[PDB]
Amino acid sequence: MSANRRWWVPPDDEDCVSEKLLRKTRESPLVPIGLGGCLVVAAYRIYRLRSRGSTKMSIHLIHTRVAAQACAVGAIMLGAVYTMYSDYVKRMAQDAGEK
Repeated sequence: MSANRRWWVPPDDEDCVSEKLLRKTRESPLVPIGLGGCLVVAAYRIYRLRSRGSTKMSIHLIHTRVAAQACAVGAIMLGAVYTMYSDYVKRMAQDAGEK
């Protein structure tokens, strides 16, 4: 015991897949996992958008807990989701609409 000790600083953009997401995955569909993350995300969304909580002591929105968590998590989750929801497309050559 000295002072936390241990540290790390990856070059990649705050990591991405790696063995982490490698084991994280599984097989289950996104319909479920997604839906859930939708209720959570959306929830957190409507929350931030709306003015609820009843605290009156946070006119910064940065040094929080559930907010910061929703920010980070939300970022990850969302990011992933988006990538998926969008990836849903065939795979490439998205030339929709006719001019």
